[PDB]
Amino acid sequence: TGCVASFPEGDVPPGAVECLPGQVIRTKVNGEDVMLEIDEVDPGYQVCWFKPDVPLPENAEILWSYPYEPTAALPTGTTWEEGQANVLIPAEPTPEAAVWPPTPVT
Amino acid sequence: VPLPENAEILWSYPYEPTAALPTGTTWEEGQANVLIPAEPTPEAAVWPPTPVT
Repeated sequence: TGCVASFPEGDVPPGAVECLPGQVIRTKVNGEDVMLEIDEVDPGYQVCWFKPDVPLPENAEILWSYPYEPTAALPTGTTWEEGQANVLIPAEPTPEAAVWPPTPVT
Repeated sequence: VPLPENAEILWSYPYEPTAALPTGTTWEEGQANVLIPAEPTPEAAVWPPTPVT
């Protein structure tokens, strides 16, 4: 529920749950149950989970948000659109197949 | 809380979690019949004037 937002460093809004580097977050992203581990938040900035009860501060950027579904038993989670989050799949370049040298025969 | 079937919402509130001073409701014309008391002011009590010929 709520939203996760990036805002400049300093005083934390009362009610917001800080999400520091090393923080693990169980969520649902595009129907996929996932764990998000925070790694290398940028300097001069910090990230916090803002429940709907908590007002956001100024100069905040909502990285991702959740819908209002209080009656729902199985929540839907989020929907990271193209451009909202840059997910990188590892390239995994299959190197050249190791070939044994054939000896020549005249 | 999910509502049951065959339920009629008499009045509802908006979603305002960040709000400190809530707005409450807005009973539209036809949503609620409020009756003001009529308070019919009866006839002013007049004292009988006696006649004088």
